[PDB]
Amino acid sequence: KKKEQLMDDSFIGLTGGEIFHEMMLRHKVDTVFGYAGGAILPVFDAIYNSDKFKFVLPRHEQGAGHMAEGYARASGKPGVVLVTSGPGATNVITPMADALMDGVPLVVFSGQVPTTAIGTDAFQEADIVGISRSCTKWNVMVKNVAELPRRINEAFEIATTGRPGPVLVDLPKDVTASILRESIPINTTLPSAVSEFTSEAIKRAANILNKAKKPIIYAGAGILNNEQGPKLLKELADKANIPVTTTLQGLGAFDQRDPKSLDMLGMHGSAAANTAIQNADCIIALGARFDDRVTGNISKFAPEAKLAASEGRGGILHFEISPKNINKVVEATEAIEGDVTANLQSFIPLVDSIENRPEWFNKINEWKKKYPYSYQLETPGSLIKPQTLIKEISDQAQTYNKEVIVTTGVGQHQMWAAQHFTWTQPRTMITSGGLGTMGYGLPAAIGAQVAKPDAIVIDIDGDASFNMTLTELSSAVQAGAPIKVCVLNNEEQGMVTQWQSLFYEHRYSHTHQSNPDFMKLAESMNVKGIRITNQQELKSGVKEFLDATEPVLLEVIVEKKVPVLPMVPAGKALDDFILWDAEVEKQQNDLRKERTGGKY
Amino acid sequence: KKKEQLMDDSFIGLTGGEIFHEMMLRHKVDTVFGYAGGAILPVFDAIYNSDKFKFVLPRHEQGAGHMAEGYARASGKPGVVLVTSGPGATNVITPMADALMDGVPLVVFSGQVPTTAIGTDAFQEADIVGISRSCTKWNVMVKNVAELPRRINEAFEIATTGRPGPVLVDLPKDVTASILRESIPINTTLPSAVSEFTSEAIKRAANILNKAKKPIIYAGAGILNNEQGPKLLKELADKANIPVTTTLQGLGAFDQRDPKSLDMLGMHGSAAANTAIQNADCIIALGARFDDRVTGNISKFAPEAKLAASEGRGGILHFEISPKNINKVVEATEAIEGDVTANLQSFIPLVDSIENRPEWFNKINEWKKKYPYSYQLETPGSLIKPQTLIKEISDQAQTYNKEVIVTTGVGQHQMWAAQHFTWTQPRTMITSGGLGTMGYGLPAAIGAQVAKPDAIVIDIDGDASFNMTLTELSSAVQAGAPIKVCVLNNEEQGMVTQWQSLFYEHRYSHTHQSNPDFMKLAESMNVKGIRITNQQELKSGVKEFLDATEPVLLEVIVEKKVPVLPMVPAGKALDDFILWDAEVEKQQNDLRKERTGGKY
Amino acid sequence: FEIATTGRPGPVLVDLPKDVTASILRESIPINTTLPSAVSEFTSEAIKRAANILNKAKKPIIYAGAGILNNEQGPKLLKELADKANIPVTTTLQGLGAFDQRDPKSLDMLGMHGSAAANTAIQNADCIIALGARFDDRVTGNISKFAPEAKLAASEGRGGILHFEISPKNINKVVEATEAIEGDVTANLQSFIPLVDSIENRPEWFNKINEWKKKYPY
Ligand SMILES: Cc1cc2nc3c(=O)[nH]c(=O)nc-3n(C[C@H](O)[C@H](O)[C@H](O)COP(=O)(O)OP(=O)(O)OC[C@H]3O[C@@H](n4cnc5c(N)ncnc54)[C@H](O)[C@@H]3O)c2cc1C
Ligand SMILES: Cc1cc2nc3c(=O)[nH]c(=O)nc-3n(C[C@H](O)[C@H](O)[C@H](O)COP(=O)(O)OP(=O)(O)OC[C@H]3O[C@@H](n4cnc5c(N)ncnc54)[C@H](O)[C@@H]3O)c2cc1C
Ligand SMILES: Cc1cc2nc3c(=O)[nH]c(=O)nc-3n(C[C@H](O)[C@H](O)[C@H](O)COP(=O)(O)OP(=O)(O)OC[C@H]3O[C@@H](n4cnc5c(N)ncnc54)[C@H](O)[C@@H]3O)c2cc1C
Ligand SMILES: Cc1ncc(Cn2c(C)c(CCOP(=O)(O)OP(=O)(O)O)sc2=O)c(N)n1
Ligand SMILES: Cc1ncc(Cn2c(C)c(CCOP(=O)(O)OP(=O)(O)O)sc2=O)c(N)n1
Ligand SMILES: COc1cc(OC)n2nc(S(=O)(=O)Nc3c(Cl)ccc(C)c3Cl)nc2n1
Ligand SMILES: COc1cc(OC)n2nc(S(=O)(=O)Nc3c(Cl)ccc(C)c3Cl)nc2n1
Ligand SMILES: [K+]
Ligand SMILES: [K+]
Ligand SMILES: [Mg+2]
Ligand SMILES: [Mg+2]
Repeated sequence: KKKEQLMDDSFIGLTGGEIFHEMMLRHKVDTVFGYAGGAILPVFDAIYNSDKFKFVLPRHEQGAGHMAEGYARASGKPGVVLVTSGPGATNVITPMADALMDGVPLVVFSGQVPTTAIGTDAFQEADIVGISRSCTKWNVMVKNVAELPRRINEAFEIATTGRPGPVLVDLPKDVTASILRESIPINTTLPSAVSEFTSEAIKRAANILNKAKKPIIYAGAGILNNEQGPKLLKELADKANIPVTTTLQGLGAFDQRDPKSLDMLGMHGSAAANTAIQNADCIIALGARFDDRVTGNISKFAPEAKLAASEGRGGILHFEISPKNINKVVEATEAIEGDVTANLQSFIPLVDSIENRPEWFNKINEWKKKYPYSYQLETPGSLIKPQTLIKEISDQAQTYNKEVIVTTGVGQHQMWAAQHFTWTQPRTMITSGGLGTMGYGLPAAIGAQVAKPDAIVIDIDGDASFNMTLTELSSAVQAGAPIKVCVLNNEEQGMVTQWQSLFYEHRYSHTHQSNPDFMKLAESMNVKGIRITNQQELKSGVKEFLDATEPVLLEVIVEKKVPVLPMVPAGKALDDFILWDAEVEKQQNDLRKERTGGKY
Repeated sequence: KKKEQLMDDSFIGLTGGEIFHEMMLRHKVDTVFGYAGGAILPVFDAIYNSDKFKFVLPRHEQGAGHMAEGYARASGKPGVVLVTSGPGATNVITPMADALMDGVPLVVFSGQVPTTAIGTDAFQEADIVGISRSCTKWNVMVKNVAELPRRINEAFEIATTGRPGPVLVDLPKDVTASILRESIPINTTLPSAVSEFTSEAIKRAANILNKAKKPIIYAGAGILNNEQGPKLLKELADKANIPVTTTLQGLGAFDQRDPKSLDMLGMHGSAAANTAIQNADCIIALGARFDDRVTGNISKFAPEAKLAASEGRGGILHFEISPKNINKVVEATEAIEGDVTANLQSFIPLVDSIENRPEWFNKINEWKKKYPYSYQLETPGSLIKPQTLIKEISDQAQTYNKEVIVTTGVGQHQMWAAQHFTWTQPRTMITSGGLGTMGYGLPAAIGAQVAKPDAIVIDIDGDASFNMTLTELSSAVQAGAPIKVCVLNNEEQGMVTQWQSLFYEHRYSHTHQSNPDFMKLAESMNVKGIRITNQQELKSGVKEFLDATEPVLLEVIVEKKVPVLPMVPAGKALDDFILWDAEVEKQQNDLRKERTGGKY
Repeated sequence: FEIATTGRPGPVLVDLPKDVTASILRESIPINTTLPSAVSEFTSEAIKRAANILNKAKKPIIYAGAGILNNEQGPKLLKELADKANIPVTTTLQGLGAFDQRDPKSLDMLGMHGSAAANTAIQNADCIIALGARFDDRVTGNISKFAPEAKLAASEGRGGILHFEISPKNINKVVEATEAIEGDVTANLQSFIPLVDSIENRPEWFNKINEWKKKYPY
């Protein structure tokens, strides 16, 4: 009777592949990134010429993975990856580890050899469940077609709840080829208050903030996981009159044009932001995990907030969805567990409205003034400075009546992009932060461009980073993704040569990879190519770059052996930073010249 | 007293990095493949401008991994990889899994975050020991500099003994930066009979072979792991008058010009070889693991040898170094554990010399005659057939007074290379067999070319495979490796479209990746480019290809939608194969044309 | 409960954090989670093939294990098969009680400490019907020398090993099955037996068996 109402037979007669297809539809998947192979053919046959989602074909499964990541961060939806067994699956390991570190909802479907062949070292067999265990929230191997819809639901649910992250679902070929012959629980054929412990924590947190004389908001990626996040962040900052700093992954969560913006904090963050957090009596941590790039020397981190906590007049208020990241690095004075945006809705009305903080904002404005992102400007005849390039792109990009999304590679160009872009909108900085994967920039841009077809998507890339995955240029063309790749060509692994200049007496050990001709490369890939070689080409070259309505590769020759500053050296407190100094740079240039015999 | 003789203080005062450097020397490492990064900088500083080995810089760590694999298979030495933490390390996972499946001695050294930061989700931290566990023979994280020499010795020993395979050694930054302050056991500062159970097995095996009327040697990669291997294989085949078939990985272990050669067996192997092994009363398995590509339907494999075993007049004699692979797939009548070459030295003198086997070799010669690698020849106006291309390359390559080493990508081109090359020398087929990694061809060739600077090294590649890792072209130039890349451009994932033609009614689901302009690509990479577009350019184009003394990319336009034959379909016995038939191919072409509306 | 009781039964562990078991459910849950819970023609064809092999056998033996006990009808169908095709039955240690040892067709327990009659019979049988038993190393003795007559018969297409096994992991793990019949042994016996020819007598085979039983008491 009611048993017929709780069981569903609508999938009976379908192959596992066809069931996969139907479940993608029910999960509102509109894009799949993948690459075919023997073990996953039953699924590829099922999705053949599907009009239900766009399929994006990379040149390499790592490309699929990073594309799905870019897609996920741009769209707020899970990025879906479909690959074959063996090397198809192991090729997604770096994107999976990447997604885990950066909290990216990734759902990876990997073909697998038939169940009858597992553990025999079969053709193209990898133990992907074993291998991917450490770099996924969760994984599973489907053992029969009857449980396939359930595993799919489970995968999407886990990927998108708590701290978002990657999941892998292993699909044996005989399972996806097999036909469902039995009815299954109808709940498996479909996708899907505040605890007073937390409610009391929130009230307690509000009382702490209402005492604060030097508050600061420390906002991260978590605030981006809800569309109302940035709005409520602004509402809080406005109401209680609080300066806001963000992590690298929080960039765009707060309007940096706002006077209350302290810009990015951390190792390569603003000295103003770093100074402010070191002197704040109350730190409001909104969806940020106190990563070691942000805290500096942990024992010396946030001295004023720890003092205030001990004296019952401040401390750290940590709004965090994942209990694992609460009290992992720094002790929270109050832990507010759950979605930061939801908890802010309860928090803000308990927070007293504050008109002015003369003394605090006097310090903040003074710090902002004395700590700009200073660097050595161009001189007559010199190459374009990489910092100036970023400014040019940022200024000209904001000119179009389109959303602007930025992805990056990893290295100096990445930090300069973070520093010198003006960040104003959520989900516009798409960068590999936790794992820091070189090669991320181009495929992430393709994924973001597919998520946001009407956006300007700029990959600010390094020459060494771009080399990692440049084959995916063909993928952009085939996908119809008019991405804009800007290669900051300093002909070096800049971030490593900076460390080698600094700590290894200018011994540049294998940090200069030879580059292809990027213009002939672009041409070979059927992509528009622009090369900027001198200061006088900067403005017009960047305009042509942004005006392009097709995929375009811009190469910019930029100054070499230029350090990213400010810098908080490892072991040092956040407010014990190295600032840019003109004479210091001159001396460093002379020293480098002498030690390398004029080679660098 | 003697304590001073057993302890060594010669490393005291050295950093972990410097100790690493010294241990590479002591392990006679002459080549390192790697890519720098923060966590591994102390090691890179130590090997800075080292004249003790050649350093090879890829564009991607996967490149380093596959290069090291190519190097190892060409040289018989372990391939050494040096990468940084996080993504540097996870990027070597596919090469590691590749090396495990193909028994390749790979020693991977990965930088790691400081010991003080492990398990904190630190900057660029991956659990590479956890991740790589399933795809290494063994791995370890060094915890202090005092144990670094021991772990290094242990790594090389494990990688190169038993069945060779990949090992990973994780190197925390603070360990490699730290200085050895204490003396260490002198045995750790240096690198490094037959059981009568085996001796009796050998005698028993000889008696079985001396009864055999239809013997066959089934030779694999294991015979290549000793320089005397091929010689002793030949000695055995000559003495007892035995036809020889090899696996894909055994290609070159036996002179295929020899009348006793049955060529390659298996799914895409010769129908003559497959027929012979199905009818043999005694199978001598020499360093081969009865992979599922070779056995066909296991329950129907080697019927005559199983019958002979049951009747005490034959069976399977398995010479295998790894106990795990003895009796894993098929029951060995006699298991001869240990190095196949060493055991052959004992085996052969117990084997009776045999002049003639009229009846057996009559069958073999008849099978060889009726089962050539037939295919549809070129017709006027048609594109070059991929099989003909391979023949041309093989014929012209054998013309030079240089060793010729072949690497491949994965797909149809790979099997056609295997089939249509004439294999005569050991360690000349370097191909991804167990994992089957597309993208392997180019970096493997670079590694092989570095191992063998005076060899002609040809990467027979697919267009889709080549796309995976084509960025490593720059790496070949920078390394001074004059590799010869031949892209068989059928503008398709040929091996997948073959399965889709065959099993999915010509539904080509996402199996046509767009290709770059390979000639402009080569130009952008500073590599010589040659394009062959028609039959009349084949000979002269291949000559120019082989005559080149610089890195060169040859693109050949070849016929599309051509199946690799013969084929043993999954589920079928080895002697239940599909043969090429002209009329059948014509009908298949018409059917494909009709179903795809003339598109394919 | 589902995993513990399906396939080959086995242990499962469910870890219950104190704050979870102390916590109170505040939200509705899928109603399917509040409640507990044909034959593939690949197997159907295997069964038919197995029957044809047994119908050729001149020296059959049933090798019955714990699996036959996992269904209440198991022992009944085992007896029905043994009676119909006139087959001597040996069991593992874990199969003890699956077959009435008072029955003349009982060979008692086989293996390291099993009856020499049972061990002799299985070594000389041309067809071995493995019913819910996993060919453990206490049972097979030297694996390479195990069941010589059944391997010979298989090679000659007149016998071999018919393995009724619910867990694919244990199929072809130790010895090659001539025919693998995947699934519940009792359910598959219901299909198997009617395809099996009824046999009145096996004079020569049962003469050996009775002689072995007589010369090999405990
Ligand atoms: C070369 C390089 C240099 C770098 N230098 C810097 C630097 O100077 N400054 C800097 O900031 N970063 C830097 N990083 C990046 C740094 O390593 C981290 O990736 C970054 O700081 C993490 O930012 P995050 O905490 O906001 O994001 P995440 O790492 O994603 O952490 C977000 C936190 O919020 C939680 N969360 C997620 N969703 C929610 C929700 N809905 N509600 C509540 N909580 C939620 C998560 O569980 C997590 O704890 C650098 C990276 C590279 C490659
Ligand atoms: C598209 C594709 C199609 C393929 N089709 C075929 C095909 O048709 N035919 C074919 O043969 N292959 C084919 N393969 C390759 C196949 O998957 C295996 O990789 C290959 O057959 C394994 O060959 P092998 O056993 O000789 O080498 P290995 O896999 O390396 O095994 C060697 C064995 O020898 C042992 N051994 C190693 N060293 C020693 C020693 N010193 N002494 C004794 N023993 C030792 C090893 O432990 C191991 O058991 C194909 C691959 C691909 C990608
Ligand atoms: C000191 C000592 C001495 C021993 N000596 C002997 C000896 O001489 N002889 C002997 O027999 N044992 C001996 N053993 C026991 C031996 O080690 C094994 O435990 C025993 O032989 C296994 O019997 P089994 O295969 O029937 O049961 P199991 O180990 O439980 O295996 C049952 C098989 O049937 C399968 N199965 C389960 N349910 C079903 C189903 N519904 N349908 C189909 N298949 C199913 C299972 O997956 C499994 O493969 C000894 C043990 C000890 C401690
Ligand atoms: C895959 C990988 N390998 C190595 C590193 C280590 N690494 C390396 C080698 C960097 C140099 C990047 O060079 P680039 O040209 O892309 O950028 P810049 O010159 O602007 O710094 S940055 C960095 O963190 C990494 N992050 N990712
Ligand atoms: C990294 C990876 N992804 C997917 C596969 C699956 N796969 C795919 C997609 C093949 C087609 C290879 O295309 P190709 O152009 O390189 O070669 P051919 O056209 O000559 O077959 S072959 C093969 O096994 C694989 N082996 N490796
Ligand atoms: C699409 O390209 C290819 C190439 C191919 O062999 C070279 N195969 N082989 C197949 S299969 O039928 O044998 N299935 C299969 C696979 Cl994928 C891995 C392991 C095992 C044991 C099996 Cl049974 N499917 C394939 N697809
Ligand atoms: C060479 O390029 C770079 C770039 C860089 O930060 C962006 N760093 N940071 C460093 S470090 O001194 O802080 N060491 C370090 C590393 Cl690598 C990972 C994790 C932790 C906790 C530490 Cl302590 N070394 C670096 N090298
Ligand atoms: K900024
Ligand atoms: K050949
Ligand atoms: Mg650079
Ligand atoms: Mg191709």
